[PDB]
Amino acid sequence: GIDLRWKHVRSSHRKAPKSDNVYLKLLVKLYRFLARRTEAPFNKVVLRRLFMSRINRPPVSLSRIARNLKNGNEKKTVVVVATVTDDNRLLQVPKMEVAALRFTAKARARIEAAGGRTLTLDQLALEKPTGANTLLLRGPKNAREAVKHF
Amino acid sequence: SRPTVTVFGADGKPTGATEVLPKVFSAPIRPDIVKHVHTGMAKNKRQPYAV
Amino acid sequence: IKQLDAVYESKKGFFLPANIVSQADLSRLINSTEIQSVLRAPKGEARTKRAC
Amino acid sequence: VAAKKHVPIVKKRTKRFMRHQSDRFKCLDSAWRKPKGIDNRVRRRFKGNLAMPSIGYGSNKKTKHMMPSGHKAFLVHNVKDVELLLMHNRTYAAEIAHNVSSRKRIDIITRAKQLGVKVTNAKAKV
Amino acid sequence: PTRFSKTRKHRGHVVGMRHFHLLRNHYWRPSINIDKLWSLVPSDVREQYLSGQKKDTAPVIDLLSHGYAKLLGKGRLPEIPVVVRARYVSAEAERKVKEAGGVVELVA
Amino acid sequence: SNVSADLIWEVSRNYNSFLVKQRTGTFSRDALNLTNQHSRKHAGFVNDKALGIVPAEKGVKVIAKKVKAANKPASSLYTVTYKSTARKAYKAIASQAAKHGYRADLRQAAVARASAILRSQRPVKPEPPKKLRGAAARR
RNA sequence: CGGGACCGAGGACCGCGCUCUGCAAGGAUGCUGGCGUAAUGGUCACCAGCGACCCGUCUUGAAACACGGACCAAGGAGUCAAGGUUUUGCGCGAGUGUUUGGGUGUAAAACCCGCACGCGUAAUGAAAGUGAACGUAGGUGAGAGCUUCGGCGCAUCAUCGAC
RNA sequence: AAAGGGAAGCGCUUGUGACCAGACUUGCGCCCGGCGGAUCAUCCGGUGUUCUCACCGGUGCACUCCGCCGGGCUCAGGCCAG
Repeated sequence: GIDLRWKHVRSSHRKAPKSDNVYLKLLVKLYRFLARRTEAPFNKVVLRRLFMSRINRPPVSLSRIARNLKNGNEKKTVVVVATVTDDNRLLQVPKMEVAALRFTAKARARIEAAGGRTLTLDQLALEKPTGANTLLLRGPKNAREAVKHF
Repeated sequence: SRPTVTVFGADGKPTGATEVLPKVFSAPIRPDIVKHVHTGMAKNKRQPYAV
Repeated sequence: IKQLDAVYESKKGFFLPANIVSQADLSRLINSTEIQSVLRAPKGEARTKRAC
Repeated sequence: VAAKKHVPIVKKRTKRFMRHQSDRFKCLDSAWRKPKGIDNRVRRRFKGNLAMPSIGYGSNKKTKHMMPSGHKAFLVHNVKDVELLLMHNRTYAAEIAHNVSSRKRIDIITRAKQLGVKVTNAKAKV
Repeated sequence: PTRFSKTRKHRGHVVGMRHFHLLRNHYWRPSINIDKLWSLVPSDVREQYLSGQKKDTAPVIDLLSHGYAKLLGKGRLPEIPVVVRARYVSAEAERKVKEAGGVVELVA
Repeated sequence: SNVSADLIWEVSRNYNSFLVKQRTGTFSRDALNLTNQHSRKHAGFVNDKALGIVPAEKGVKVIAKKVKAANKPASSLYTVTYKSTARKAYKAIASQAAKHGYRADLRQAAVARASAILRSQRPVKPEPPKKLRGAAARR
């Protein structure tokens, strides 16, 4: 016998989505290829967020995007791996290029009416395969009723 | 332009008429959503039983 | 087939959903020039020789 | 035809795993059940007792599900079923299902002879 | 469904005051902040107002028709004159409407 | 668009009507499936370019998908019957599988399937009589 | 320099090398004999050598005591509803929820409709009541990622302010 | 059919007796000889296709192809062993 006071630890993170969405499976295959064959850390972070559950992908609003588009970020491509929602408190939407997992109808309409562009993540993979000149944004994780109750 | 689809006659031959393909045929194909809705929907005609 | 579009326009509160993937051809995306031109060189083959 | 070349077939254990006390009680089937009593000698693995099944007895992955001829059994119900083995006559052998009639068995055996496919139970219903 | 339950796997191993006759309709006064005020305007005319295609006309917003009784004062307004008809209003909300160039009218 | 070979494979990789699943392997009944095995490489009904070989009365009959007629099933197949020397059949099948980039990964399986069908079309030899063995069977 | 035992995993080539026409160098080949069948192999019954308490329950720390078991077949015990809570998948998203009801129907299905309503979008106080931007929605230290290589800084955390 | 000098039953391993499942029976490739036929190569026309690959009709006049039958040779073949 061998004395092993320490214990080998199995992985405590997701390695695959629990979702059965076929298009998400295709996206996961594409970003597995990109994070294996490139050196860009952007692709690895994107792959990990594609694995995540919905409470780990809180929505990002247009006012949050407009806040982060200030101070030299007006030309960077915004990348969100969750839903982008509309904020009707934001009366003037700036021009922006946003790639998201999905958009709400009003958010897509307001971005296109302001003159920006909405992209899917596979179009993002085509145009920026190394994540150059991008702004990777997350929504508020702890802004949940249960997390308040913790 | 949008794609077209051929109209066939009663003899099985094309009539020369075409129609624009509706946009619903380009909808995403989601078997997980279809399975969830089908599992729910197939129980809606059930009659109750009890001893 | 001519009435189908009006059928789907008349559904209140529903729009035809947007997909999370724009191009479903994964082979076309992966073997496109935009992705292939920036990849690192392969670090191995599909089969690995046994060393010792 | 002869099977594809393979490593020798090794069975780590050929004897079955008999249920404890099924030799003494007729109401107990011999099929294996794990003893769950806290003081059970088979569960505690005292020597001289029945062995318990475990993953260490597992067969070689290269020879799992191989019959001694080197083929893998594939159950067939008709001629179209046996025609699925057209590209696998060196790896798969056809076993005709028990409820297939004698005439259909004759048809299956003739087609499998043409395809060069071994039939495991070719002499039944003759 | 019964086949997914853990039981199947475990087979083989087992102050203040009291208010009598409270009528909630007395205390009905839903509130809306001024940062949501323009969302009550329909989208097309709202877009014309925010762009600047209506320089000689002002919108009149009836909060009671939208189901609100009090205008509260969270947020900021654009520099567009708005007439607001409300049953109640906070001091900050009235101040911000007046700086925007409109007027808060009281209704019942 | 919304439809591709990858999408169809993700839709039908776990179940379809051609699937034959048993303990010793998973097989496919698909006509455009050489080797009759369930995989993306051999799923001819899934793939945009695909080949399939069936026996004829004499020789083989090879079908190939036409990429411009995928929505027209009655005119989607390019069909050639080879009833000639086996070497000529192998040459033409390998040519339509590899010379123009139409599934060069399938040319070994296609030539093998044609050879198997032509071998099965030969007359069968009579088997030797069964030798009786032991004591109870012999007597 | 002899003598003996057990073992032969892998399966085109690629490597490290050497005594370099080649090799003992990233895992056994070559030569030969008998037999080609119950001979090898397997199952069952029995003898032989060695091994081996009767199961379940209960109790305590444990045994022991005690309790149940003549035998076999069939039956036989964590279910359903309402309401919470956390987590997973899905739709829509500052909204969301067609199915009380109405329309319709190939008629207990499916499809369609909307007023009200519920929950959320504002809190706090016993109550009367009042009600959330000084500032690119603040300062400072971190922080993935991006960067024009000067910086910009997500989530989140810590700390000082503001309403 | 068998066992039995105050229990049987069970585990590991031989042996005896009884009873069995497989495997094997030859295949592939060459070199000769004899048959039986021209779905040999090239060219022409049509058709289809992956647009350069095929099929079909004419052309072969037998040192070319395709089967069959006799030999000879190489290789690979079952079980236990030296």
